[PDB]
Formats: sequence, C-alpha cells, structure tokens
Amino acid sequence: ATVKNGTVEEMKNCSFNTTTEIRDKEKKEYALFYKPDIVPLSETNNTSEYRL
Amino acid sequence: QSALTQPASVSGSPGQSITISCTGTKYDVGSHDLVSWYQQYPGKVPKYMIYEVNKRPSGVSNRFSGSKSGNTASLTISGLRAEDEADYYCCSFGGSATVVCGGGTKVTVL
Amino acid sequence: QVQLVQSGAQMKNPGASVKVSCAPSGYTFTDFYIHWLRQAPGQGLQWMGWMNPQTGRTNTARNFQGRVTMTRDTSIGTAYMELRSLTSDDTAIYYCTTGGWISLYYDSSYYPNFDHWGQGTLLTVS
Amino acid sequence: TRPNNNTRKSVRIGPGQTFYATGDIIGDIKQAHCNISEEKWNDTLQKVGIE
Ligand SMILES: *[C@@H]1O[C@H](CO)[C@@H](O[C@@H]2O[C@H](CO)[C@@H](O[C@@H]3O[C@H](CO[C@H]4O[C@H](CO[C@H]5O[C@H](CO)[C@@H](O)[C@H](O)[C@@H]5O[C@H]5O[C@H](CO)[C@@H](O)[C@H](O)[C@@H]5O)[C@@H](O)[C@H](O[C@H]5O[C@H](CO)[C@@H](O)[C@H](O)[C@@H]5O[C@H]5O[C@H](CO)[C@@H](O)[C@H](O)[C@@H]5O)[C@@H]4O)[C@@H](O)[C@H](O[C@H]4O[C@H](CO)[C@@H](O)[C@H](O)[C@@H]4O[C@H]4O[C@H](CO)[C@@H](O)[C@H](O)[C@@H]4O[C@H]4O[C@H](CO)[C@@H](O)[C@H](O)[C@@H]4O)[C@@H]3O)[C@H](O)[C@H]2NC(C)=O)[C@H](O)[C@H]1NC(C)=O
Ligand SMILES: *[C@@H]1O[C@H](CO)[C@@H](O[C@@H]2O[C@H](CO)[C@@H](O[C@@H]3O[C@H](CO)[C@@H](O)[C@H](O[C@H]4O[C@H](CO)[C@@H](O)[C@H](O)[C@@H]4O[C@H]4O[C@H](CO)[C@@H](O)[C@H](O)[C@@H]4O)[C@@H]3O)[C@H](O)[C@H]2NC(C)=O)[C@H](O)[C@H]1NC(C)=O
Ligand SMILES: *[C@@H]1O[C@H](CO)[C@@H](O[C@@H]2O[C@H](CO)[C@@H](O)[C@H](O)[C@H]2NC(C)=O)[C@H](O)[C@H]1NC(C)=O
Ligand SMILES: *[C@@H]1O[C@H](CO)[C@@H](O)[C@H](O)[C@H]1NC(C)=O
Repeated sequence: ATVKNGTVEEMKNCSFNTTTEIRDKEKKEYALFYKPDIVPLSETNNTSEYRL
Repeated sequence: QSALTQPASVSGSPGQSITISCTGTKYDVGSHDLVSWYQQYPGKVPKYMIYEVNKRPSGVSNRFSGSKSGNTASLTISGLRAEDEADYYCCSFGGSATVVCGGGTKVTVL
Repeated sequence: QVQLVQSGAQMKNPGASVKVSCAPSGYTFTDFYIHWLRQAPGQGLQWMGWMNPQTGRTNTARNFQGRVTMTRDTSIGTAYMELRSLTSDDTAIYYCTTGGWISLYYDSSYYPNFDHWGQGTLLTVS
Repeated sequence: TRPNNNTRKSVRIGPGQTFYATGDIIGDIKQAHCNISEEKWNDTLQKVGIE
C-alpha cells in the first residue's frame, strides 16, 4: 500500500482486468479497496492474489 | 510555475502604514486562510512573523499585522521606521497538498 | 527554543546528485512535519517538499517530480535530501524547516508554519 | 468525520454503465475517529445509573 510511500494500513492498492464495453479489448485497471472488502483467494502462500 | 503574484517593491516614509501584497487563485489564497509571511535581511535566513493570515508568533512586535480579502492578502505594517529594510515573501496553501510562495517584495523606506 | 543544522557546502557538477542533512537540536525529531525549500540568488522563494518523519510519507511540488526525493533517520534523527538529474540552474540556497504538529486525527501537513529554520546550504553547479 | 482527502475514480464496466471506486489519496493519512465530550458522557451514564 505505497500511497505516497509508507503504508496506509487500511486500504490496499489492487489491479484487475476489466472486460470493457467492447468486450474484446479488455484492459488493466487499478483501484484502492478496504481490507474488510478484500479476502485472500487461497490458503496457500500465493498471498498477492485476492478477491472481493 | 505560477508561484503567485507579488509586487517587486514597496515605497513609503517613516510613520506611514503600508501593506505588502500577494494575490493568486481562489484555491491557493482563498479556499483556506492558511497564509504565512516570511522576512529576509540580506544574507540571513527567512524569519517567521505571521501565521494563519493574522496571528503572531513568540516575541513578534504587534505593529505587524495581516489582512486578507477574497483571493488577496497583505502584511499590514503600522508605523514604518528604517529597521524594516529587507525582502519579504508570502507563502500559502498550495494546490493539492502543497505550499506555494511568492516572488519577493523589497521594502524601500525612502 | 530549538535549532536545526545543515550541511556546510555543496559545490558539484551536473548529473552527480546532492545529499543535504538536517540535524535537529532541542526537541524530539519525530514530532513535527519537516519541509524543504529552495531559494535561488535573486529569484523568489521556491517550496520543494514536505515529509512526515512518524510515518515516512512525503510529497513534493509538481515541478519537482522525480528530481527531488527525501528520507528520514530514526537512530540519531535527521532529514535526508537527495536531488537528482540536476543542472546548473539549481545553484541556490537550500533550507530545512520545522512545519506543523503531527496529530493522528486531522491533516496538518500543508500548514506553512515554518517556525524554525536551519542555516541552509549552498549548491553551486556550473 | 473522515479526515482523509479521498478521490473518486470512474471505471467503465461493460456497455453503457459505470462503476465508482477509490483512486489516489491526496495529503497525509489520518485515522477515522469519533468524538464525545467526556463530562457530558459521564453525567449521562451517572444519570442512567440513577434511573
Ligand atoms: C476529536 O477530539 C480530539 C481530542 O480528543 C481532537 O484532537 C485535537 O485536535 C486539536 C486541534 O486544534 C489539537 O490541538 C493542536 O495541538 C497542538 C499540539 O499542542 C500540544 O503540544 C504543544 C507543544 O508541546 C511541546 O512544547 C511544550 C512547550 O512549548 C512542552 O511543554 C511540551 O512538553 C512539548 O515539548 C516537546 O519538546 C520537548 C523537548 O523540548 C520534548 O521532550 C517533548 O516530548 C515534546 O516533543 C504544547 O505547547 C501544547 O500545549 C499548549 O496548549 C494547551 C491548550 O491550548 C495550553 O493550555 C498550554 O498552556 C500550551 O500552551 C500553548 O498556548 C499558549 C497560549 O497561551 C502559547 O503561547 C504556547 O506557545 C503554547 O502553544 C499541547 O501540549 C497545538 O500546538 C495546536 O495549536 C497550534 O496550532 C493551531 C493550528 O494548528 C494554531 O491555530 C495555534 O495558534 C497553535 O499554533 C502555535 O503552535 C504551532 C506549532 O504547533 C506553530 O506553528 C504556530 O505558529 C503557533 O506557535 C507560535 O505562536 C504562539 C503564539 O502565536 C507562540 O506562543 C509559539 O511559541 C509560536 O511562536 C493545536 O491546539 C490537539 O492536539 C488534538 N488532540 C490530540 C490528542 O491529538 C480532534 O480534533 C477532534 N476531532 C474533530 C473532528 O473535532
Ligand atoms: C483535497 O483533494 C481534492 C481532490 O479530491 C483537491 O482538489 C483539487 O484541488 C486542485 C487545486 O487545489 C484542483 O486543481 C485545479 O483544477 C483545475 C480544474 O479546472 C485546473 O484548471 C487547475 O489548473 C491550474 O493549475 C495546474 C497545476 O496544478 C496547471 O497545470 C494549470 O495549467 C492551471 O494553472 C494555470 O492557471 C493559473 C490560474 O490562471 C495560473 O496562475 C497558472 O500559472 C497556470 O497558468 C488546477 O489544477 C483540482 O481540480 C482539485 N481536484 C478535484 C477532484 O476537485 C483539494 O485541493 C485537496 N485539499 C486539501 C486541503 O488537501
Ligand atoms: C497503485 O498502483 C498503481 C499500479 O497499477 C500505481 O500506478 C503506477 O505507479 C508507478 C509508480 O509511481 C508509476 O511508475 C506508474 O506510471 C503508475 N501507473 C499508472 C497507470 O498510473 C499507483 O501509483 C498506485 N497508487 C497508490 C495510491 O498506491
Ligand atoms: C519513496 O522515497 C524514496 C526516497 O525519498 C524515493 O526515491 C522513492 O521513489 C519513493 N517511492 C514512492 C513510491 O514514492
């Protein structure tokens, strides 16, 4: 969570692939989410992969 | 860069009250009243005399005072003498989370 | 009150990058925001950046993006300036100032209350 | 309050319809908190104990 350096302890910076309005030109996007809204995807040590 | 608008010099005589002026956008001068003023003898550090548009720090003489109307401000000095011969600067709350400062005004007590 | 000290002199050449120190004395370093400003000879005062020593966050001016970076120290306590991609026009005096008070409940970074000033340093590049 | 100067970001999700999220944060990070005056709260809880 390198917002302006440091770490914001509540909000994670995440990026995801968006199926755009044309549906065959999907693009990368980024957003900041709250950690109550973010769940780890698997119990393994792939801890950079998350879900709503 | 913008660096506000500030006159090059000011004139006056002893006994007169004068104003040191600064003018800018409504974000930088008027959206918040966080306007401070700094003063520079030649070869010295900038000195702290006005904060929060019209308040004074430790030990500063009460002859100095501030003012603000809309998107301008002026350090108002009552009763000049020759000791005020220096350069003057204003600084204020910048655009996003920054501080912005002016171009410098020389005090010329004739 | 309290007093900051800085580096003695910085005579350099273009493309070398510059470190400036700022050691406080009289007060606890991890209490106030630290601002960095620049003053050219015969030109008005330029504001360069601010940094929170409690959290390590920092911001600079929009014209100074990428060229200006800053860090902190916890063991002794000082503020580190490093200037990158510099040219001859940065021949100027450089000032380290003590800003507003750090509170966890409201933002106090952009308060231009430079209450204490260091002696500055000279950067001469030609 | 929320003393954290947030910024809204707009993403287009599918045809015609949009979605709003949190983009950058400007300024320093501060904690969301709420305040109650202490003497009124102690007075109120003592009166609740009275009742
Ligand atoms: C929720 O709720 C919450 C609660 O619960 C909240 O929160 C909050 O908020 C608020 C807001 O407002 C805040 O407040 C803030 O605060 C800050 C801080 O303060 C603090 O501190 C200080 C300092 O301390 C230090 O020093 C001292 C001496 O001086 C000592 O003693 C101590 O100890 C310390 O020491 C240091 O150092 C050492 C070494 O040396 C070490 O060791 C240690 O550790 C440390 O570090 C202090 O001072 C204070 O106190 C004060 O205050 C009180 C009350 O008022 C009083 O009573 C007392 O007496 C004192 O005094 C004062 O006053 C006087 C008058 O009479 C004066 O004269 C003096 O000087 C003093 O000041 C405390 O403790 C503060 O600071 C602030 O204030 C400021 O700011 C504002 C704005 O920001 C303004 O307006 C004002 O005016 C002020 O200003 C000033 O200051 C600054 C700095 O900061 C500067 O810059 C300026 O310029 C000024 O200064 C100048 O001027 C003056 C005159 O003009 C002079 O005097 C001086 O000298 C200079 O020259 C504010 O108030 C709080 O904090 C909070 N809390 C917490 C917990 O955080 C919230 O908000 C809520 N929320 C909502 C939403 O609402
Ligand atoms: C809290 O966060 C919010 C965001 O959520 C912040 O709000 C932003 O505030 C800034 C300014 O405070 C504002 O920026 C201006 O937006 C205008 C949009 O119309 C721009 O036109 C304007 O541009 C001028 O400045 C730029 C540099 O920043 C220049 O690149 C540009 O060319 C303009 O400068 C010219 O014009 C002036 C005036 O004539 C002249 O003097 C100059 O020399 C130059 O010629 C600004 O960019 C953002 O739009 C705001 N954002 C939002 C989303 O509203 C707010 O500031 C934060 N508050 C705190 C306290 O942190
Ligand atoms: C969130 O992460 C994104 C990455 O997707 C960051 O955006 C990049 O930041 C780097 C570092 O400065 C730049 O080199 C890139 O140009 C940025 N990319 C884009 C598309 O802007 C973003 O800065 C992060 N934001 C926060 C608040 O942490
Ligand atoms: C963090 O700060 C260092 C030194 O000030 C800098 O070089 C680095 O680019 C910064 N990182 C971010 C993400 O701002």
